[PDB]
Amino acid sequence: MASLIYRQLLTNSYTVDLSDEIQEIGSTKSQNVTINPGPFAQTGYAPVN
Amino acid sequence: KLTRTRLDRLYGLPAADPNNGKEYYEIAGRFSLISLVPSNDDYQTPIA
Repeated sequence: MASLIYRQLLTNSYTVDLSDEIQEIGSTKSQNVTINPGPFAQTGYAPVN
Repeated sequence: KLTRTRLDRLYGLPAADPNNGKEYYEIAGRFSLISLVPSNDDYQTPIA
């Protein structure tokens, strides 16, 4: 029953703090985010004078 | 050309006769275009 439950929920403190460092350094190493405007052009009357 | 005038041989086009006796004057060229009018439907294909 809870022998292995409360065993494992404590033994894997190494997993949890390794996950902490993994997510932190991943957040440091995140890349850029770019959006595409989509299949729709945008234009108008340019030479206003 | 205008005789019996103190002023003569001025520059420009004459003010009386443009008929010129010849056929006509050739003016010709090409064109690009830009406009916006109703066209075919791209809503039918909203995905690549």
